[PDB]
Amino acid sequence: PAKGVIQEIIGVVIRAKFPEDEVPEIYNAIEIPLGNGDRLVCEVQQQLGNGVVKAVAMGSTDGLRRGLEVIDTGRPIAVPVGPATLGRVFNVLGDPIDGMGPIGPEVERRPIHRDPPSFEEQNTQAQIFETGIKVIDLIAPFTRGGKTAIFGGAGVGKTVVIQELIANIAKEQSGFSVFAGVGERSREGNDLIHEMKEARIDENTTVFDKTVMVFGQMNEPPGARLRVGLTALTMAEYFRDEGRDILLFIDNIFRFVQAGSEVSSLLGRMPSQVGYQPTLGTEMGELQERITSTKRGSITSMQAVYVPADDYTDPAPATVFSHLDATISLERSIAERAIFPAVDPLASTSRILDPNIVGEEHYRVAQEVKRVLQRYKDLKDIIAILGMEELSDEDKLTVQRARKIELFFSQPFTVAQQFTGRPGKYVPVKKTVESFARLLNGEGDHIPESFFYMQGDFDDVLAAYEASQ
Amino acid sequence: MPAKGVIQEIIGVVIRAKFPEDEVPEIYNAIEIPLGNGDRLVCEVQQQLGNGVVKAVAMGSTDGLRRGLEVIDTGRPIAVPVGPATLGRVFNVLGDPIDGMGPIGPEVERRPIHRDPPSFEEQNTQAQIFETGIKVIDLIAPFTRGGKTAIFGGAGVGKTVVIQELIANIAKEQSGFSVFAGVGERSREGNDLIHEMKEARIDENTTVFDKTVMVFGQMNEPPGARLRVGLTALTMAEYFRDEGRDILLFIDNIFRFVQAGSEVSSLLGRMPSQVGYQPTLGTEMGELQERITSTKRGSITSMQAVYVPADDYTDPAPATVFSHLDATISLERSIAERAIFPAVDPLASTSRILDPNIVGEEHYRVAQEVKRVLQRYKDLKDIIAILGMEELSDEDKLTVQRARKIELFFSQPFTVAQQFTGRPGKYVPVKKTVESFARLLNGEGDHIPESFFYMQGDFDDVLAAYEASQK
Amino acid sequence: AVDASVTSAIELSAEQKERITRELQQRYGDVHVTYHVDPTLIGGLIIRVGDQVLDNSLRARLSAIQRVL
Amino acid sequence: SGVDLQPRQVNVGTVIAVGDGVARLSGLDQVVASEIVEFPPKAGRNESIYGIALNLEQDSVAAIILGDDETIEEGDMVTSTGRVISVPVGQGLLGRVVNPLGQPIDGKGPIVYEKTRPIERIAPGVITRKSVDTPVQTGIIAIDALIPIGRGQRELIIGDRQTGKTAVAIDTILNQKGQGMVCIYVAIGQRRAQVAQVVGTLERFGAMEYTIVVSATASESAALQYIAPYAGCAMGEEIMENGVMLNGQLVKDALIVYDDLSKHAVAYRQVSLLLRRPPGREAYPGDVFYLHSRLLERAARLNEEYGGGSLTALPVIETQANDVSAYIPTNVISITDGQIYLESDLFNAGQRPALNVGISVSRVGGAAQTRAMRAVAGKLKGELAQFRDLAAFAQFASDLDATTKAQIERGQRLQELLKQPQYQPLPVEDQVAVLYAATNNYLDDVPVPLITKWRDDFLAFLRTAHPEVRKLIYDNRLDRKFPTPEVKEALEAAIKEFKATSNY
Amino acid sequence: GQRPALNVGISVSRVGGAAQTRAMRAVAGKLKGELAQFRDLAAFAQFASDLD
Amino acid sequence: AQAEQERIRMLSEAKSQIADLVTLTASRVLGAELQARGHDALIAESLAA
Amino acid sequence: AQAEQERIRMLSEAKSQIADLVTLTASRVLGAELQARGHDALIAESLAA
Ligand SMILES: Nc1ncnc2c1ncn2[C@@H]1O[C@H](COP(=O)(O)OP(=O)(O)OP(=O)(O)O)[C@@H](O)[C@H]1O
Ligand SMILES: Nc1ncnc2c1ncn2[C@@H]1O[C@H](COP(=O)(O)OP(=O)(O)O)[C@@H](O)[C@H]1O
Ligand SMILES: Nc1ncnc2c1ncn2[C@@H]1O[C@H](COP(=O)(O)OP(=O)(O)O)[C@@H](O)[C@H]1O
Ligand SMILES: [Mg+2]
Ligand SMILES: [Mg+2]
Ligand SMILES: [Mg+2]
Repeated sequence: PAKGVIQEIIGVVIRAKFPEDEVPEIYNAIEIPLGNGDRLVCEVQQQLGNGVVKAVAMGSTDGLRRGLEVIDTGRPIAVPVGPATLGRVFNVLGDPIDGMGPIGPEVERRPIHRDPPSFEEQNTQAQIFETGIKVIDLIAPFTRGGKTAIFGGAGVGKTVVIQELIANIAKEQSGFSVFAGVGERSREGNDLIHEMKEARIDENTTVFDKTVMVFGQMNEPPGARLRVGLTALTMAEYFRDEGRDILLFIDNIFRFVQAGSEVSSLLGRMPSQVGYQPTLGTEMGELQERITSTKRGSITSMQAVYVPADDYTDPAPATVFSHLDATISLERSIAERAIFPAVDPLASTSRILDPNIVGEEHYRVAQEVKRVLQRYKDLKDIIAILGMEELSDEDKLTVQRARKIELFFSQPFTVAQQFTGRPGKYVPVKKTVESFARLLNGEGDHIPESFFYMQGDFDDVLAAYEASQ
Repeated sequence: MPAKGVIQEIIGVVIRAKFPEDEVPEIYNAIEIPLGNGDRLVCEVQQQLGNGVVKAVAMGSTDGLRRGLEVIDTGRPIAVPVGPATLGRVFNVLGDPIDGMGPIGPEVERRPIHRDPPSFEEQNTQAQIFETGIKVIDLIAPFTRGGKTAIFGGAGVGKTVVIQELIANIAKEQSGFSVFAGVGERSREGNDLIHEMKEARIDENTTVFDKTVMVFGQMNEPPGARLRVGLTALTMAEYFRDEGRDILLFIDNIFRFVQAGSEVSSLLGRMPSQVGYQPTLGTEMGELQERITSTKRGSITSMQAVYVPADDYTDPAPATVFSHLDATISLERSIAERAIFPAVDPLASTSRILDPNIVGEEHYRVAQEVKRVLQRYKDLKDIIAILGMEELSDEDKLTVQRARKIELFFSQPFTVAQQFTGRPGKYVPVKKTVESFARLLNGEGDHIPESFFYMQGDFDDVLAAYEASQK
Repeated sequence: AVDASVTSAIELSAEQKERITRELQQRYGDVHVTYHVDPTLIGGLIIRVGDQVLDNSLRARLSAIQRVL
Repeated sequence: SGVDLQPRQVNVGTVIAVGDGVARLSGLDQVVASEIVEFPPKAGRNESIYGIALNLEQDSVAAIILGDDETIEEGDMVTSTGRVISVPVGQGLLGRVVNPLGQPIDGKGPIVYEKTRPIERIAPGVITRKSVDTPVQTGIIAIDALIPIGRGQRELIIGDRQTGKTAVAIDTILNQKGQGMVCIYVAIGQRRAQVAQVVGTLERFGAMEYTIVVSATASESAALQYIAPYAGCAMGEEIMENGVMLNGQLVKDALIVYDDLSKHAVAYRQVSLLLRRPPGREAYPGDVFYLHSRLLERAARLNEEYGGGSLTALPVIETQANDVSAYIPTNVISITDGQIYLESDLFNAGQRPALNVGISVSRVGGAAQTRAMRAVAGKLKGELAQFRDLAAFAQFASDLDATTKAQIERGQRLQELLKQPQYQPLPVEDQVAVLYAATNNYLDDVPVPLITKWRDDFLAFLRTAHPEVRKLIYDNRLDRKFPTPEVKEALEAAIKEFKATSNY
Repeated sequence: GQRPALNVGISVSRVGGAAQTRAMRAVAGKLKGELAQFRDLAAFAQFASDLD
Repeated sequence: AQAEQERIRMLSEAKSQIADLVTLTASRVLGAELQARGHDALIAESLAA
Repeated sequence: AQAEQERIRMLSEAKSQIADLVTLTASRVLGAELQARGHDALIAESLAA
């Protein structure tokens, strides 16, 4: 239907002319036959004039000429939704890539471009979501049905924290999970995430058996990375709308943003700030507002956000920051100091860090830990050149407690046994609060700092110190 | 009506209008767009693009305009009224009275906004000190007659209050008139808090408002209005300069003028300069400042407030004005928070006229010695922060006491500061303030404690307060 | 002229077509007129002269969703 | 059905290019520079999507679309309705969450109204306004004592990404319960869940009896976010000019809070760049200062001739890495009559309101305070300034002398006094009583890490043992000589009695 | 003089630890642990036999 | 109180859906009338404009 | 339960849904003629459900 002709091919952007009365819609999908029986499913973005449209390739577009025919499908990119998508690995277009057979035509296909839930649908109910990580469960607690993100640089442990979260919480879900590997690098993803999700057993069913996986990896051209997040959100919204709880892990939202930036550069838009698209905020709103949990069902989102260089003032993470219920900041300085759960407690916040929601003692302990660390950060310049000896006795005690707290936030992970030769350790939120309260009370002042490195609760530190004696 | 064209394009506050090829408006001409309410929108031409098309800055909302609207060229630049009719009135960039009073009649003289500055041979090199009512301004950074003087500080340091206090002082205790240029004027600072504060009686029935002219290029105005309001006030003051009178001009802010120029240049599609600023920054600043000179006939003497964000004096707005100044008054927030509301820093407040050959030898000696003792105190206060003053001092006690007394004595209650405090204002002549600081510098004030120097006039007021307490 | 169009809901024969074009003597006599069948108008007429449209269609009279909607 | 023969010759154009929410409308002559273009319903579409004809180029109208542009196709007809953007105003907007077009989004039903005010208008004028005299009691002791906000004042709340700007704004809105003020909270670019949480917080404390919410969420078009603050500003103008009945009294005082003008500027930059307008600094359009000022000069305090009403603006700006020298932060700092600086370093150090009093400025000053607060705040400001000066010798220099140690310790007590928990505003009588206790050396014995607790327990004392003292203080908070012997007694007596009965 | 200037503190291998000869990993776990101990004691290598 | 507000919201939604469900009560009737009562040549005379 | 009563009330066509729509169509389409040259069969078949 509505057969047009390719006019221009600039990168992954294809400008195609169509008849005047049969111009494709704004987000319509158009297929280039490409020969060999396999199509290239471009997605329209703009209408330029007398049947002239601009589309994003969603594919290689590296060996196709001008003048090729383009068949307008008349509908946007439709991906399968339902129980048939559980235990399968999909593309940006919803085509399975695993060895299993294709999705049958009887399965409902939904467009990847849907309106976000309205204001009446929003669910503000918040409660603690225990993760087993001390720094996450204390400083920036997770919200069940709330949006949390793990910002970080390049060498910091973003994928390791995502893997540990999956290993800790995906065995007990009371629902389903969706993993959007947007620019995930395809080695630490399906080569590893899918392998470890088929090894974890939940009542004789693997975690992967109740997990949708959609992978717009780094090798893909910008269009696949630009729409794969929306594909995964469309697949998760079906389970959300029917009441099932959803655990959504989107890895490197910044890859989504970067793909959008490259497409906008090829689309001729005028750039903003450091080469970014003018429509950065609206694109971020379009993806992020569909992630929100509603009254029918809840999505507990855990996104990873790459930070270019180490610049947290970059427009992409800055736009991500305001779309979250919990923020975790990973710092290269902490990671280089071998505190590998390198969460910055002063730069990590959470909305449910309230004495009414999480508890009075939890709130008091977290705020006192942050206050001690802020005092340490203020005295860093004093300690750097004068040394510890010039500080007052209270300041010396505060700095020692802060160093012990910094070392104590480090925790051995089950998925990190190859790096640190220690077994994985799970610490409940109550044990985390009690251990940090005991550390702040004065217990452990006689213990040297090195016994707080890569331990569980305070009882593990005490046991190690008594073993050393 | 020399020419009538049609609007071709409306892009924000930029109007492209097509005129007949033999009747194209000039570069700085004013073009009126008649609206369907009996009023008009006056745009200023900026460029002549091709065959009969001119680009103009709106100086108005342009939310009622459509393409093809009639545009009447005025033939000449914006004409603003001049003369006694403008005295005691409040105007805008177009010269239209924005107060509640009636419109200016057609019998008054109207002068174009854009005028060449006085030539080189008309410059009066004779430097003369202009008497301000402020102790620290008189002593540390004296006000030059016919010169351009600036005030630098952060937010809320007291620049606008100081400017209106000089307006009140030089209109009450002196016969000098004043013209005010509210460039980017806040509608709270300009529409109130200066009109009411200029309702201060001069002798019996004339207020400071009746002897001053005000031109408010408000903040909600488009960038062209805020760009040309300074030139409007200059045109209004140049009539009083040409009458032989020594006129006073207060530009309430300079960096807003620079911001308006930058916005106008960005909207016109000019190539950006430096950090996104206008390429004609120096030329625009020179065009504004070079009309404020002392001539043989009269003299425009100006004070211009400049707000430095944080402590950045290298920003284009204060950097482009430094070349045009004869004196700088550096306001500090630290001094303001110490209840010294005229928060002038005696250090880092320079003046070209502070020379013994101009202000006299006694003035120069007193100012230099006051700066020296304050500089010594700048280190001695640190020294006494840990080692108490009574512990050890080789004349350090005396110089610390004198420096504290003089830095409190720099504080002066303002006439316009009665709302903030309630203390009645004080005016000190330039002779009395230097005499008082000379008297306080060497003895004669060592017995009076540092509480009677807080808000006083000359040293006689400090004495009268002391022997009023000891009754 | 070139943009002049007449659009009803029912299909038109030559008689009412020329009757409609006769009415356009108000603008340019026998104006160059194009007709479109457009059965979704639910009665009425749409007259586009230059860049102006008179929307006499009953769908426009019902203003799409009723004022109560 | 009410049609007057329908003879209107509406001007029409055709969409020749629709892109990222921007449509080129081809020949649409005699269109005003900010009209609403209709985009009438077509095949497969039963609704009209309105747009703002911003860019009137030659033989081309570029209009930004207030909604989804996916259903707008090339060749679609558009009609230039003569109306500019207007929003419903009046009593019926109270307690309703609406979009910038005025349509309700809380699902509670249609908005009952009879007046529509245009979102764009000139500021009230020059002779129209009056000096700011009546305070806006935010309930935060630091703001109400050191950076006061008055009715008709534009007070910027500027800070980092998570420092308490929305918390300060919400606490200020909550404190205006019986103060006879209508609050408006414009959410620009905020996520819809955050707006829902804010509305839930306002409903929990009953603040929605007098609050209007005008939210343009991040998923909505940049055209909606662009007109997001101007709508709501129209409602505040109607409240300050015509008045609105509230608790049996005609309130003409409004408090509008633009929760993100940084996001508003981002949306306007997106609009301008999609319209291919020339960029300025940081890719922002040239008229981005003219934008916010046009929004912020409409917050006035009219004199008794024009009604006596007032509109108070509380802009909120988010800085990146505390860079207040950026383009939009400098613009809004220049426009506003005062700034509230919030620091994450102070926020993490226990200073929960995170007020950076050293650089925060209120240009209105004492005129925006009650006379009791003016009496009890001058010494507080001076002592805090002295503490900020000689706080360098407080980390490791411990000997000093008696005077420096006393000044440091008094500053520490006063700073600990300013810490406040969230959603716990203090009445003005409580604040002036606490500040009188602190500034008259009545707290010199109670140690620092109890001061806040002391304050709370003191207020509890004044709420149980001596309510008549609070009533007496509140009754004569406006006299020039506030510490009268009637009020100085039974307050010093109350402080002494509380210090005697409570061990501290 | 450490010509193969491997920064053992920050140089990592996300994979390939399992792709190692068991002999090499068996004899290199102790090497990595003791190099970590040496790096920990590097800050304490400024005392005149105060730690022994 | 929130439950009462939600009940009022549901009443308003029912009132709006009364008109939304009146789409078939009016559109089909108008179409049938235009097919029968309007018939042909029901274009009146646009003499005003 | 309250909305069920409103839905049942709106389910009746001629009671509160067909009469008002027919009157509005008569007033708008033509010169206030409920039937005019038709609409007799569509009076009861307006909803067609
Ligand atoms: N006085 C306070 N005491 C305790 N917590 C506070 C206080 N003020 C703010 N917070 C904390 O701040 C968070 C609420 O968001 P906040 O008001 O800081 O947003 P913001 O600074 O406007 O920025 P954004 O909306 O971009 O995150 C919660 O975690 C809340 O606990
Ligand atoms: N919890 C941890 N324990 C030990 N090492 C870790 C941990 N987290 C991260 N690392 C180190 O970080 C590297 C993995 O970083 P990764 O998270 O993949 O970076 P990215 O942010 O690009 O995903 C590994 O080589 C590992 O040495
Ligand atoms: N002479 C003065 N006496 C008392 N207060 C003053 C004085 N000058 C300035 N202030 C304080 O400064 C504020 C006005 O500052 P303003 O001059 O408008 O700031 P800026 O210097 O940025 O224009 C007033 O609220 C007042 O409290
Ligand atoms: Mg990764
Ligand atoms: Mg000022
Ligand atoms: Mg916020």
